[PDB]
Amino acid sequence: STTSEQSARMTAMDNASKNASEMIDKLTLTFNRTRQAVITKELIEIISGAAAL
Amino acid sequence: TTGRIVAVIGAVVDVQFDEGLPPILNALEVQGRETRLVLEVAQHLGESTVRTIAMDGTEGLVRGQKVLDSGAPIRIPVGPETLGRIMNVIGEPIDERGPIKTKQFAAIHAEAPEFVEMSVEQEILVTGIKVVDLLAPYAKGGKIGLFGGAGVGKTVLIMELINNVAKAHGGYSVFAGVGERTREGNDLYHEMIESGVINLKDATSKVALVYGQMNEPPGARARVALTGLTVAEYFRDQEGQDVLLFIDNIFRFTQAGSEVSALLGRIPSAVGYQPTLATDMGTMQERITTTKKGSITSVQAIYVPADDLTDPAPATTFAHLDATTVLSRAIAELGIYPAVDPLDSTSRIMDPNIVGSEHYDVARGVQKILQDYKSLQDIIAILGMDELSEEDKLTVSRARKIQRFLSQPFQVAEVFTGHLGKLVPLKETIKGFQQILAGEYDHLPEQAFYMVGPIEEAVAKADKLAE
Amino acid sequence: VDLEETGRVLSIGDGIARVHGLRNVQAEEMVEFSSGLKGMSLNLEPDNVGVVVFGNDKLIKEGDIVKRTGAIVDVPVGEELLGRVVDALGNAIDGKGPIGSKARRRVGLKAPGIIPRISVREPMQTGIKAVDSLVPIGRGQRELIIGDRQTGKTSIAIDTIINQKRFNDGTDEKKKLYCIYVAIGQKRSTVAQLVKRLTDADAMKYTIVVSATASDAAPLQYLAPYSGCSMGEYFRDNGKHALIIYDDLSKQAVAYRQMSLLLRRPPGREAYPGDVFYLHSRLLERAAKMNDAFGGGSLTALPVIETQAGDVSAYIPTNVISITDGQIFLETELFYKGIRPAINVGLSVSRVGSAAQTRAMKQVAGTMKLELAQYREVADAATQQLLSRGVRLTELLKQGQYSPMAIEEQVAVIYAGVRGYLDKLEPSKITKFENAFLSHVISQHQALLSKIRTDGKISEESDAKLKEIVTNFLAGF
Amino acid sequence: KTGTAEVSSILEERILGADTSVDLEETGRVLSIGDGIARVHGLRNVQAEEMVEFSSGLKGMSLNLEPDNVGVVVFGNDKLIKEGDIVKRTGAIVDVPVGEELLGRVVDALGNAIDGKGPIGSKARRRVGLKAPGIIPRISVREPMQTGIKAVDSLVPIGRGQRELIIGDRQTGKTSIAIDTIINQKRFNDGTDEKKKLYCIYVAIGQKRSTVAQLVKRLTDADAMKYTIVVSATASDAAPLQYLAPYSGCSMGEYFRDNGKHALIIYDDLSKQAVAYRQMSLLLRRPPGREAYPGDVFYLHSRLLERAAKMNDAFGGGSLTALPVIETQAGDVSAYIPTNVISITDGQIFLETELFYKGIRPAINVGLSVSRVGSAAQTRAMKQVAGTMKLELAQYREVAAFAQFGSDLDAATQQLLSRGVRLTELLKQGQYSPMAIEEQVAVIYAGVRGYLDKLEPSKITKFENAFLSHVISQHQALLSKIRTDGKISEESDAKLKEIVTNFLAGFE
Ligand SMILES: Nc1ncnc2c1ncn2[C@@H]1O[C@H](COP(=O)(O)OP(=O)(O)OP(=O)(O)O)[C@@H](O)[C@H]1O
Ligand SMILES: Nc1ncnc2c1ncn2[C@@H]1O[C@H](COP(=O)(O)OP(=O)(O)OP(=O)(O)O)[C@@H](O)[C@H]1O
Ligand SMILES: Nc1ncnc2c1ncn2[C@@H]1O[C@H](COP(=O)(O)OP(=O)(O)O)[C@@H](O)[C@H]1O
Ligand SMILES: [Mg+2]
Ligand SMILES: [Mg+2]
Repeated sequence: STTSEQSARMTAMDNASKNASEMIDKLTLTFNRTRQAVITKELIEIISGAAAL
Repeated sequence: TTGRIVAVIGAVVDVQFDEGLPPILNALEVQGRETRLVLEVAQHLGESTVRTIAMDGTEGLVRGQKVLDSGAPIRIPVGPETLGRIMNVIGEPIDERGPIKTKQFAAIHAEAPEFVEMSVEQEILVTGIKVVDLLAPYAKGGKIGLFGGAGVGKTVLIMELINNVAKAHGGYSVFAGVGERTREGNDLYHEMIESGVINLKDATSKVALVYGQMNEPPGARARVALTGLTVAEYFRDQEGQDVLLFIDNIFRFTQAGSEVSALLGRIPSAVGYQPTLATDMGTMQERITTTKKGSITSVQAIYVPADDLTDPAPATTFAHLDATTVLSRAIAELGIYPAVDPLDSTSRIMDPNIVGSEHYDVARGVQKILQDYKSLQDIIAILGMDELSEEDKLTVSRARKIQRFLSQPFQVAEVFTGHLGKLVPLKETIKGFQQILAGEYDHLPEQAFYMVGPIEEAVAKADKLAE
Repeated sequence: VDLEETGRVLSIGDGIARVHGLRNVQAEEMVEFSSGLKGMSLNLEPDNVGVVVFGNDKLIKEGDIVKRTGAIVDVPVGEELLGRVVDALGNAIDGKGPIGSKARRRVGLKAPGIIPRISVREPMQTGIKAVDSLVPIGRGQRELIIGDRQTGKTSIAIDTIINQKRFNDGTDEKKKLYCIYVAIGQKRSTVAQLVKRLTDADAMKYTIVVSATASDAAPLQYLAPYSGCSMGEYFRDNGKHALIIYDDLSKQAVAYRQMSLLLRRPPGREAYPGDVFYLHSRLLERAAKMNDAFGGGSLTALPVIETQAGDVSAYIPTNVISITDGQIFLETELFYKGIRPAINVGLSVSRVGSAAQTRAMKQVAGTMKLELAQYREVADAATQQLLSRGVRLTELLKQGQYSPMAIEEQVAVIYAGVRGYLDKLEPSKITKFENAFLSHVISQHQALLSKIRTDGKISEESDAKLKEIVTNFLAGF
Repeated sequence: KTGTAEVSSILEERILGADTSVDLEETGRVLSIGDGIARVHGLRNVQAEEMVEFSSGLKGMSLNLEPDNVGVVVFGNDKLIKEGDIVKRTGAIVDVPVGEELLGRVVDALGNAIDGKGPIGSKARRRVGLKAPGIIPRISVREPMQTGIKAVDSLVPIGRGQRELIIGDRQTGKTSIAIDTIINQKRFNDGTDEKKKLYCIYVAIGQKRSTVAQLVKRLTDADAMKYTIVVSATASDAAPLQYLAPYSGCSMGEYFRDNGKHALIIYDDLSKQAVAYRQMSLLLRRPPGREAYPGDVFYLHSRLLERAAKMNDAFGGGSLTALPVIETQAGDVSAYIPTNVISITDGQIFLETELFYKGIRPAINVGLSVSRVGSAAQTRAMKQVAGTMKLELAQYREVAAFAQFGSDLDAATQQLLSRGVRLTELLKQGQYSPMAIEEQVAVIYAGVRGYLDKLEPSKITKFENAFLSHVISQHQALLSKIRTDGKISEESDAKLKEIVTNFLAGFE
């Protein structure tokens, strides 16, 4: 039982790490999109304020 | 024609021409200046006024200073006498070795070759480097992106490419440094002098440097890539040969363009870049092509902001790249040189229709075996080497031999490796890797493949170290 | 100086000249500058005129003389353009002589209304097994090709163009398709190589190529799609069929964003103006399918979009997905893995072409689609069978490059695959079997394929003979 | 359209021919004044960035020369300036005094003493806006700039003529790195070796006056003012002074560089000079860019930092090291000014708050820190020990995740964890207690040869101290040999071996 349990824990941790890696990839893509969008939004606010004087 | 400076806002200068206006992109020289100041026209505001971006510090200018219209855009001295000479964006030498004497001058604002001045067939540029020529061949007249760029061999690789291209095909090269650190610029000058690609005595240089310093106004760092293109276009058209053009860095090209656009008073685009980002890049990258006379193969060092591959700068540059090289810190650790990531490197012409079926099959087999070894390394780390089969230990051995064989000794690094540099032709590389994949050399030791030229050198090394 | 039919450039800069004069210039009219360029007069203002220059602003100077041509922006159209490359204004750039066209069409002409059109009823054959069986494209449809950098979209377009030769070499005037290829913001090297590839496949004699490569000013990249769409509307309104391939429609959006920002317009989301949706819908609404009271012609459209990192829910991809009649999602993961064409049949759909599919292909591809759909959900006994069959089909739909297939060969191959003849063949050898089987049927049994093509269905006798052929060949393999 | 000089007063003057009695070439009349920006009519013969002087005794820098008017930025409160005032040319671009007469003096951005110790000697003057050297005058960075900090000198070496960058968050230790670097140079300045003396300049942009006063007290306590200049541009100072102070410091250091001596300039903090320039640009109605910063803000810092050079012997051989400090907000090294200055400089000392509280002070985060100069800026002995230390630390950083588990892992990983923990406890340093290079090399040599694999990690900080005091007292000949020689000779290696073993033989 202990041998099989340790094998299963190794497999489960490997799969969990793989899933966390896929989720990290997706969230990194989302974070980059959001960061660029925030830069653009702040810059457009500044531009509109400057041109609206 | 003579005008007057009417306004000076930062690096932007508004001039007034009572007689006749210069066309856009012309170069104007400010009279009454201790050091040559050149202004590039960018707008026609009306009322005979033009707005110009300054190529040098505008401090000390007065409203009324006379400005003389040259009549043509920035014209630089191009020819065979620029080889081994550093010169800034406006063509003035900055290496203090006297004037760049030439009988030719070229305007830096030219147009891409017309649709009929274009090679219709792809080609391959043989650089004499195993990894580059096998896993990511460099298309002739195609942009190559080069990643990494920190203590991994970027400069030594650039120098080796210069040497091989000037030795195999005999073409010269240009090194346009866009926004170049002065410390690193001087260091590079001296490294080139040491390795021999520049010769201050006998005039047998193989590279012409063009430095856009990092402390020049934004209007100068934005145009040095064009000066480099002009120096290389001379060799392509006039000398009718294949040139190399190293642009280090291209992200700094985009940054300088963005700063100039902001200074002129233009609304920024998506991430605060110039609204003309795509065209600003395209006008330059479209002059690096294979005309029917010669060709220019460019090598951009590329920086990815925030490690974001979708940022408008690399998202726009990657649209132009025809290949990719990825120097990796993780491979210089292993002592492999050049530390080119065999798997992350990419090429558009790695296609059986272009590079031929045998080259394509060898490259695909090498990539597959390297991926297999990479996958197996996890099993080795976790379950221990014992767990492998006999049809997997063999692949591990073959992949280690291939990794060793992909390393090479450079001619411009004989003071780092104690060996003598090798310029491996293409057929030698393909045959060597085909033989290693076939298994013909499974009996040799792995270290017999480390840092050798063609496969026959591996055989000789095995004989010399076993006997 | 005549201040009615002529003006003087007040201020050049940004690629938007301000002219003073032209008191009788119509909105959206084309004017000609002294140097040789041409421009379009957007902003008829009280005191000046805002002309966007279709070229490089370097050539224009303050003081230059602008002369109105007297006609709205239009391009030369006709049969005379087939086999020629042309810039965004219809001026030839392949140096084979003057274009010499008799008819001129406006680029801003409006799309046909609701009554002229009719449902899509004819198939547009692409010679790509995945596209023709799983996401069929009819004639008059607008099928977006959306993907990433280097995933094989231009390959789909060029395979379609090269495949149309079976019909453009025959005699049936109702099947000939005249292709148009618009290249926007795209390396000129690529356009030249593509034109050579077409010339080598004898596919230029019925193809127009409009070029707005990356070295061309933003207004030309903005205006190239409309020039191409007018060149195709000529055939559409004359009872002939056309196929226009905008490539890409994201480079056009970038060019239009440049144009708008330089005009100081309020940037919106991702700095794109508010007109981008209108910019593209104005264009893709012209790919209609006229009814027999208007000629019966058609104009297919295959816009191409390059997503960024696989983001399909971006702004411009979603606009063009809200404009078009389907999708062909090319997945980068699949492409790098080895599946090519990398069409992600899960997310790729065809709104309209399903009814236009050919019966012979329709019956076989129905069961192919069911089998692939079942396999998609399981990736014991039934599960193992589904995995095996799905892998067989997936390796069956891999295809070469620049080697389009006639519908009959696709029918034969997919029939062999879906009827379980390959259920024993090792999954790796499916491609080898496919290439050998195609040669076999293309050499000896031309009668069967010809009968399938003519009858337009897999009749029971055709079914039996095909069964015999495939089983015998599989025995001898 | 409209101009700012079309006000009815100017037109009134010009209609009735009253514009000929006013000298509009060397004098001007303020049209507008607000938020520290004056718009002046006249001054037709005024140069860009020239200094004008208002009637009320104030100064200003004329930045925006437009067709109608001149945009002057006032060097102080605009309370004293009123519309209609008279502004006179000074004739000269802004310059500052320079020389050894500044050493030990606190000055403001314009070279005026503010410590109340009397006038400032000031034999020579120098323009703040002077172009940096070129490709040719410089030569590669070879000499070391002894920081006195074990981490910085071992794993992030700083040469002379290099532009490092102390980038970190708020309250992590950046000013402490700077002050320890300044204080460690006393052992060289006191001595007689004339090519090791380093003169220090501390530019304090945007800090409150109490901070600078405490800093000056700290330097005086350590007797490290006699070779230090401090240039204060505190928060109450007008934006132009905060903008200029880095350039005044850089010119006061370029003086030392041009005359064969060596200088160290610590622009602390550059992210506040950027803010001051942003203010000036926005109030001059210049087109903003990302984060509202002007377009030429990369130019502002590049033309400043590219004056840190290592002249060659044909020019004097002097040098000017630069240590710009930047405060990142959360960890964002991808922001605008952090990005610019990371792309301008030659390395970076990246400080942490996770490491600061985990007990690793100074919080230099190796792995993110880098020095593109590297071993070229190290002594032979420091090279010898630091190569192994860096290799071992790199090995330790990729198995530090297991540090919690540690046990139930192979012996190699256990050894890596143990050696890494010992080395990290070794790189810990006090505050304002720099160490000579011989001391550092002795300590790191003891650490990296395994002679601490027996001591418990909690006791390494006490070992280091006791062992260092031992060697410093009993064994001066060996330390002097290592120092003057510069390398570890085989006999010196044996002496270090025996010393470390004998002291460790009984430590308890
Ligand atoms: N069916 C296929 N089989 C094998 N290889 C293919 C196939 N289709 C495309 N490729 C490969 O993909 C590469 C890029 O193809 P393609 O130009 O069609 O993609 P793209 O999206 O048009 O590229 P870009 O986005 O750069 O214009 C080609 O070099 C080709 O070798
Ligand atoms: N190596 C060290 N050992 C012990 N204390 C330290 C060390 N380094 C810094 N400190 C302490 O941490 C506190 C903050 O340090 P310091 O002010 O130098 O960082 P800082 O980033 O300059 O702060 P700020 O940037 O907000 O001015 C100080 O009180 C200092 O005494
Ligand atoms: N072929 C090679 N043989 C030996 N050493 C090499 C080789 N290529 C790179 N290196 C090593 O890489 C280091 C960095 O070199 P270089 O690329 O010139 O600096 P940078 O990467 O900063 O441009 C050098 O110290 C050199 O020893
Ligand atoms: Mg394409
Ligand atoms: Mg501080």
